[PDB]
Amino acid sequence: NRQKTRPRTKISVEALGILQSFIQDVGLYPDEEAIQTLSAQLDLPKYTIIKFFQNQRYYLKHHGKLK
Repeated sequence: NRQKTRPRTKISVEALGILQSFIQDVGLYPDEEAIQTLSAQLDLPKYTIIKFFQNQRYYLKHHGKLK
């Protein structure tokens, strides 16, 4: 008797905030140790990190405008 909310999916809010900052600080080129640490810290799988950075890597390439 209640359907007005759905569980969070595709990286949590806390994970996105830290992940986004990682790119602004470090960049779009993580390492094996970076994923192992981030995956354990953010509590997210390994593939989730590769897809995240990999996807964003095209965002800057394709789209030619920031902000």
